[PDB]
Amino acid sequence: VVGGHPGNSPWTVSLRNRQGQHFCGGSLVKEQWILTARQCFSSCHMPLTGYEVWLGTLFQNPQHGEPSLQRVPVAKMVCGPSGSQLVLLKLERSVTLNQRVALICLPPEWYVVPPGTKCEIAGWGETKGTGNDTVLNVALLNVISNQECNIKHRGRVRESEMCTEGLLAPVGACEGDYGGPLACFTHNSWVLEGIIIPNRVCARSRWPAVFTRVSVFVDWIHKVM
Amino acid sequence: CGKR
Repeated sequence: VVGGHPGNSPWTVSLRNRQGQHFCGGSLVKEQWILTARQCFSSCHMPLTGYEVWLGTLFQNPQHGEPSLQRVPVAKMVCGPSGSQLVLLKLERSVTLNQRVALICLPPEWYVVPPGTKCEIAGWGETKGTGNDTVLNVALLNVISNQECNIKHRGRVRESEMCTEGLLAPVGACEGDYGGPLACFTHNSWVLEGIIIPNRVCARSRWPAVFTRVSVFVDWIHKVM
Repeated sequence: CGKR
């Protein structure tokens, strides 16, 4: 995350490859289910031998004896509908919920986050020289309407996508942050309204970020789970 | 869900 600061986000998880390395983020939606981005995977039938999800630590590379660290093998991937840019990962085991590891709520089907809503992005991805890129960083964004977004994006943003306000300072989620959550605090709950996806340009001054809009796809998520 |  560029332009952010060290923080905690107990529903954000780290996806780990065969070499034990962080490659993408994810969002804890059920005790054994992680919602993430399709662009984190080479195919929908990717060989996921050796892949795990790590939870409960602020560090990208924690000491393996770390008390709050949970490490769970990936059981399987399920690709979302065409145009969703989503993947669900089932874990080989159900994680244990505590103060460091918490489920984020799913939105109601078709729900539109109102403009001006404040949301948080989080991840262990690149900071482009704006911070320590080996701890969890967070940034606060502000939702804008798709109509307002599509002025600068010239109509490219789909109904299946949502946007946040372009920031004057370079701020946003880039490489290694894909699949993590856009979490919005509304109606007395943190709710997973978006998933971080690749954009044409990342953390670019005055350019609105675009996320996949989770409320469009919640029928599929519930069905799969 | 959704408590921090």
